[PDB]
Amino acid sequence: ARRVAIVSAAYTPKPGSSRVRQTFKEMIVESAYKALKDAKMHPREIQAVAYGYHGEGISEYGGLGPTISDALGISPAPTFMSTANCTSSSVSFQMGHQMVASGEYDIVLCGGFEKMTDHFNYAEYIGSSTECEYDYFLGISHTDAFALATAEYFQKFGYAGREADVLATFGRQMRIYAQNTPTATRYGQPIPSLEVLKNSEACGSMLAWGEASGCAILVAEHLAHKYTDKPVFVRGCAYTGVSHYFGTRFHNPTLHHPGLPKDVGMAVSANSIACAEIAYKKAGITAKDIDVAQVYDLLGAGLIQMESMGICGKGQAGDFVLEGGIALDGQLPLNTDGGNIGRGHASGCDGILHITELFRQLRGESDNQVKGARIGVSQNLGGYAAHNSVIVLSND
Amino acid sequence: ARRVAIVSAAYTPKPGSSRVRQTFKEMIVESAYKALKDAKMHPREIQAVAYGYHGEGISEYGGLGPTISDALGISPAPTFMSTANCTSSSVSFQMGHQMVASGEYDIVLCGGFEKMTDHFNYAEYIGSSTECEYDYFLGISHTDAFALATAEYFQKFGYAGREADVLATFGRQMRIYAQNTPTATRYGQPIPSLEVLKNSEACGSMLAWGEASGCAILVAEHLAHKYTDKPVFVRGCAYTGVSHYFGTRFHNPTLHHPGLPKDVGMAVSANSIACAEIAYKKAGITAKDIDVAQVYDLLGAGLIQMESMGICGKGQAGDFVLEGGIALDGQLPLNTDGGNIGRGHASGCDGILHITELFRQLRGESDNQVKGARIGVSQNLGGYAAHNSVIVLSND
Amino acid sequence: KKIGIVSYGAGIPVCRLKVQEVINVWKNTDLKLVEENLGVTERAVLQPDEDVITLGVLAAQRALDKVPGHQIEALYLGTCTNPYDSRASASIILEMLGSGYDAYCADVQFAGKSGTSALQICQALVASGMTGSALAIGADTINRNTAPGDLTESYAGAGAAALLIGSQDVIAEFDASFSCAADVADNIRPQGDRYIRSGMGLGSDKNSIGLEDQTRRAAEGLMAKLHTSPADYDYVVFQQNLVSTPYSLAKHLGFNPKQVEPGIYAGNVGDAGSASPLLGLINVLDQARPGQKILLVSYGFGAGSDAIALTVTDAIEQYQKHNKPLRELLESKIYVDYGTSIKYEFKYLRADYALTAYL
Amino acid sequence: KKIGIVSYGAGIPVCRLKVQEVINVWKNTDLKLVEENLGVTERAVLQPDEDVITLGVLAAQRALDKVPGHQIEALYLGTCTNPYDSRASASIILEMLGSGYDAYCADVQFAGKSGTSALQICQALVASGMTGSALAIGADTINRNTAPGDLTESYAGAGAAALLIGSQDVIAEFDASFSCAADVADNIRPQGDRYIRSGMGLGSDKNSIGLEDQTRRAAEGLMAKLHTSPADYDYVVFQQNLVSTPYSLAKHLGFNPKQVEPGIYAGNVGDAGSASPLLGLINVLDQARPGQKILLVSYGFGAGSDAIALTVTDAIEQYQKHNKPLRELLESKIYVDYGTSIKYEFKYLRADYALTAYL
Amino acid sequence: SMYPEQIHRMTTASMLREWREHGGKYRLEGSQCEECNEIFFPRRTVCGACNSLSVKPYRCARSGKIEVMAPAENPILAAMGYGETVPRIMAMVRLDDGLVIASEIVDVCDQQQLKVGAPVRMVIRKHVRESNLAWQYAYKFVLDI
Amino acid sequence: SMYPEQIHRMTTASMLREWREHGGKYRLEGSQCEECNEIFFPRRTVCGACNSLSVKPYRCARSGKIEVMAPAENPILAAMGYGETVPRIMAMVRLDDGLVIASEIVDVCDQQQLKVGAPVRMVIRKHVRESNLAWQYAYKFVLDI
Ligand SMILES: [Zn+2]
Ligand SMILES: [Zn+2]
Repeated sequence: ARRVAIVSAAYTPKPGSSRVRQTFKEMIVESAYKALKDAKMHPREIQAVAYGYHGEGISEYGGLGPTISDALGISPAPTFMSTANCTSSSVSFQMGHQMVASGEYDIVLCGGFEKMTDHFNYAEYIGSSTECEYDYFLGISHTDAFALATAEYFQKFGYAGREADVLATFGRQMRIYAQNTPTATRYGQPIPSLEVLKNSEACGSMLAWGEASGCAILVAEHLAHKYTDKPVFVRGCAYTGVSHYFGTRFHNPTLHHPGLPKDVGMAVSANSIACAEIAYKKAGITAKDIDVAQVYDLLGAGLIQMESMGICGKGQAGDFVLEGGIALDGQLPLNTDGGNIGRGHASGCDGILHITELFRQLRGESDNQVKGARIGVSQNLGGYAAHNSVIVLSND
Repeated sequence: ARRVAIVSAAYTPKPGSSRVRQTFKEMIVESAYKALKDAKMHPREIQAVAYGYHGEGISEYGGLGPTISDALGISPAPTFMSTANCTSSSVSFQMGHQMVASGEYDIVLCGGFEKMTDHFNYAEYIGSSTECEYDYFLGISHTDAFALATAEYFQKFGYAGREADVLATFGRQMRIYAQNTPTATRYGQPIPSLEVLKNSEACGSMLAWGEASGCAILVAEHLAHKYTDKPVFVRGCAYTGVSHYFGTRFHNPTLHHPGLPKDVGMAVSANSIACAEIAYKKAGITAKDIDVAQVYDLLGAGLIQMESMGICGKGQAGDFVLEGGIALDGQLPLNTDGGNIGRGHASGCDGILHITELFRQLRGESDNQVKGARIGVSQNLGGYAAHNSVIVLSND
Repeated sequence: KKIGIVSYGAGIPVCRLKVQEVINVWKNTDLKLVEENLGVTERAVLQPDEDVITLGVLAAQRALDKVPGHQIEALYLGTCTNPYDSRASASIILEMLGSGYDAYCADVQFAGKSGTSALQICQALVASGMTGSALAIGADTINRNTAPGDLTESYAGAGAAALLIGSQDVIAEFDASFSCAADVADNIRPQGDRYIRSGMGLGSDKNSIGLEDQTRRAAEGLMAKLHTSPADYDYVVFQQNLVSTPYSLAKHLGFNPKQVEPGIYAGNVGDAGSASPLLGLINVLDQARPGQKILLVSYGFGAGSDAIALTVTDAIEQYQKHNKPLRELLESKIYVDYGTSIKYEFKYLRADYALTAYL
Repeated sequence: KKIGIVSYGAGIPVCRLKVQEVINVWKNTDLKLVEENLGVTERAVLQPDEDVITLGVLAAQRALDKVPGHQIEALYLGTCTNPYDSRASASIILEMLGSGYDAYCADVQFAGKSGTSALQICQALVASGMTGSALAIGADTINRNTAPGDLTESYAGAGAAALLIGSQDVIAEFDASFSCAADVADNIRPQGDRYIRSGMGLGSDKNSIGLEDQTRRAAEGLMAKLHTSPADYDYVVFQQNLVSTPYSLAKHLGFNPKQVEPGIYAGNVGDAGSASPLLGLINVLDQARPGQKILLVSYGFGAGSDAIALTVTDAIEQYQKHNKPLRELLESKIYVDYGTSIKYEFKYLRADYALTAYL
Repeated sequence: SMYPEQIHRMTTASMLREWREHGGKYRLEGSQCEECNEIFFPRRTVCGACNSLSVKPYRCARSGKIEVMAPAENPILAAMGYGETVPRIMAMVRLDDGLVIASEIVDVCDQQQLKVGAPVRMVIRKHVRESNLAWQYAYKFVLDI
Repeated sequence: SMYPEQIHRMTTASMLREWREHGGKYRLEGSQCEECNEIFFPRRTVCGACNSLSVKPYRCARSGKIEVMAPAENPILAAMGYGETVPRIMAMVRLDDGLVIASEIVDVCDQQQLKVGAPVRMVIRKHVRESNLAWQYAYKFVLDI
């Protein structure tokens, strides 16, 4: 085993906005060649690619690897594809880490994309990545799962009367982080009042959904100095999988992870807890050590992940947010780029969206910098936490 | 870097036949638990899975990893998916090799499946894994590419008047190998005469297409003795990618591999040549060293791959076959299970179909045994050799 | 006195279309497959003035002509290609037959087993004492409801068969029956659709989960009830959408070719749906001998199967004395070309509103 | 041991549309005529996720819930608004009920008398000894198959009723029946047409040649067979497309209002076709007493009539002890406006091919 | 309609898909392990608790309570076949045997009875039509009071 | 038709897909590199030879020869929208600029002229209709003699 360094990371700016004038190939090339330039690297130095997307149903292009190797101009270098909901990039990052760590490839480009506008109405396609015969084909969506998860969280942890306050405070902090982040969709927008947000859609906690491609370039430690002065190291990763079926969140004997909480469900994501514990053990850290983090934000999902990840205790994430805990001067700064609400969301790119901001934080280059950041963590999920990824990065 | 051993390999028998009474989950479980039993291994010893299929368009099930981890009963252990035409299993094998070799996982299940009958007419769906806007949407299929490749081969290497003889001799040898192989679709069928084959569909070189799942279990060298007396080692692999567009076979400046032949096309697969050369360099072998092989057979594709792989010179594979070169007493025994024509083909499973017969050969357990086999090679392709995989296995 | 079949009749269109005429246009299947493996060389073409009612009343009137002055007590019409989707075509046939209005009457639908289901209903009505007799009809215009360019087009036909059930001068005693069913959407026709549709690709995979499963289940069910096996039957009759189908099912259930052959009629007709098992039975009874044992097992897509066991009586010899067999009826034919067949069956896409015949 | 009804069930849509909502839009009939003379103030609206199968399986499951562990031996679905024109919806319901596959099974069609015809078939199957029991269903979505702007629109409804026939714990013995039929095209629905059509203008002239003729013929037929007259019956049940119809037929055949009233349910439902006579019967049995005599006479356009005579048994008291009556079921309702009813019943002329839900 | 030129469609379902799931979707059949008696929905081949292949069909309890509920009113997220009924009341239903089912509540006659903990029962309803033209039927829930 | 209930369909194409490819499909436009002048079909963003992003549209030669040809007659492999014409003559066409195009030969008036090396020219034809209902147009080839 040998260490793997991130030497550059980049994505097509404003990922909560669409790029209807580009093809998916053009969009992939943009971020890839931007990252190559940032790293002072030639495309033909890339020995392999790991790339993610939702699936072939959007653009009707399957078996996409060779198509990407040709688009980037790296043939015969292979592209290994990943098809894993909003965790596609997170998974492809882990695949690239394995490719370099194995010794089989020294320089690997990891990434992902999503071109939702190629489909007439992407919103109704997404359900195809679930337990389809018992949810998709009955008209049950991922968004239904998040609405229900949020309702369970608030009803069972005693937040009645403050639901709007919690969601609006969260969405407002995301907007505050996005305002001064040039790659964010809400860059430069004025900050609405807490009251305006409470009276708006989803009390201000609805994400901004668009199109983006992104990538990070991974290199074996001994080569990293050729491409950067300030390498960011991969400490440890975990990827975990449970049934897509939402009912199983409440009763899943198939999930073998000892010492889980007694009572699990949608508000308490067992798969996410297991994922975080595995990841931290591999990385040689605990939650105490985390200086800055990224989570998949949407409604109350940020709260559920804050708890699963170990940042605060069961039912306490709402109060943590209300007390200013995720602000830049707070106990744990979170989604410092604006997250899915402020920066934006493009399914297959989201993993890299997280990793890029953590990469920047760990080199002192973030627009909302956490002074003296040593450890950064990406918590990402796919489906209703059917996929879960936890990635731990450090700077020494 | 540390060595990786195959401790067991298995697939659902008669892969050129369909299993309409099973779901894809049931079918996956069958081969997985068979392989686990062969290895004297418990499912909960599996630390990760790498699994392949064509894509979400067949069964309308996407983001399949978690669904497989739940079906096998291994949660939270992750399943990394692969979507790469007929090379999906070959690619997933290479992914598992990286997972073990990295040190991140010690025991990994590699495999793939295809449930074509979930789609009303799979034959017209397959084209979705090509350069879709310029082939699929114009009604141009992969089968058209193979028909054209075969026509180019015969017209340009002087086989006029013997096309039927070459294809029929090939298909007959496949039927001979399948006759005494219990897992083959043509197990126990009487061998038709060369003349009967010439007057039949595709002069006897049409494949048998059905449904199957399959897998191999990979383990770090130091653990392999717990599960088998006779481990089969992975010497080296290569996976390569060029444009899916058939026109690019004739003119592809994007393909950077030095010392290719001057004249490339469909009859001379540049991507496949490059793949074989890379693989052999990694494995520390040359074509001379190969004792037994597997190729994707269909029409004249077996000939083109025999040449790309380095077994015989440009234009000589037809004569090699006519002179008995791929028979069990021949210079290079090939597709000793019957291949796609005799044993059968199920896209996403094909990589494991190759690997299982090579695994058996290298332990002395094949039904058509190559005495003293030390080196075995899988040459597999996806699309018209847009994907290409070469996997080299040994027994010491 | 035992209850069963007293008389029968058949109605078949005279127009014929050679399989090659369809294959020359569509080039969507092999001529050799259809002629040699499936066993069909030509198929019945429905004329513009023919339908389920025209064929049904022809068959029924031919059965009732055997029993002068018969007053009808029940009439059931088994069909999946009904001219009406509300109101009973059976009452139209009753009116035409002109032999009484005081009858139990309805249309019965379960695809290709509609005719055998009607037959079971009639048997139950007589055996219960609710009537002294009952008339069952099985009829379909499969051709009319099969689309141009469909893989089954070249062997879609049409036909009708009528069986009178009673307890006087019985020629085949109804010994017992067994039925089964399930949700198996191997073929469908949604409300509105003219054309019958497949639920998957054709072949042995589709056959195994519908045709073979249900036929086997009903046949084994009935034989278990009677403590019999295939060796105990002189004749076996199956669904005859294709000449190959009875031979295939026979091989699958342990019957042999000589037990099947006398029921085969469809090489020049094609698929007559609800009529096909009843026409096979008619073809047997035309030449059978007193004492002989018949097993009849139909198949309706959807899916299900009706199995019936019969014993031929002494009265068959008198019935056969002055009888026109089905074999002879099927010699009457007029050949037409593809274009004419499409005209006759109303399969050109013409204007929804016609100004004259040709404008 | 006598044979007859053991248990029953019903299925009715909960959505309702007041008659004035339809009349305000079309202004094509008098509000007072429909509310006061015909006796219907609101009608059932079919939701987008409801149909003949959903109602049928609800009714059937409610009947089978009364007989824990019952294995189904026969299942007949009487309907003129079948979701399938080929394949039997009955086999789908059988699959759903999950109580055996080895059953006599078919769909039965003769307009509004489909349900009573299915009932007669089931009685014949049990009385013949061909089965020990049999499940009859009568169900229609008349609303779904009645056109916007049709004179009958404001009172087209939907419903399902299921009756289990057997010889153990019988609550109403089936004494005898009489059926009649003829060609009378007073209403039709040609193959393809979604909407049921009238053959002439509405009123007493149309009623005299179909509804009244056939109902009278069957009722007089059965009473002549049993040597009875209207005075001998505690209850009379007719077709109930409208509340006015049973009272009108009763006046025509010499029954009096107090014999009819206990069968009346349809003032808030409208026409439920095949279900309507069976729902009237259910409404009677919910409150009837041991010893009482019922005459049931249905009517199918096309046309024909099924008459059945029943006797209520001692077992009715136990059956009634813990029973939810139909009267109570019909209290569950959700009002919708005209626009919403048309949306729910798929009666807007939308695009042939949909891109999204709304484009 | 008037021009019968075939339109492009990547995916068309075989009848086989729904055929195999009639137990799950018409009858609410999951799975029970023969060795340890654990129950699961939906149906499966390997027991998740003990990894035994001795698994049999299990009729889930058809009565339950609303565990959690959420209206779906956003036109942007209306799926084809489900656009006509608005709102839809999505719910996680806790069955009397302990399992949880993702479904919706329909036929709400008294809105004041629609609340967390309210008792519900399974009903068979028509769902989005299949790509092979067959009608799709499956479960939903109603308030049971 | 008579029952407007929406049928399930995983995939529906946006107009954006074909909109961006009108150059490629109506006009046989690939790409040429501004730095090294290499040509490619179909169109692309990065030169494969030298990895420059300075790439411009290039009108491919619309005349060529048949390099290789193969009949498609197997009913099993008939795609929707292409079932009416049988056989179809699939070909790899070598254009006069050296590029190769995968297409088919149509309007063969003299069968004895259909052979390897035969000269061909591009024509615009109707292809399988789009899933958004727009007619699809693109290239095919005819013999040019
Ligand atoms: Zn267990
Ligand atoms: Zn260049």
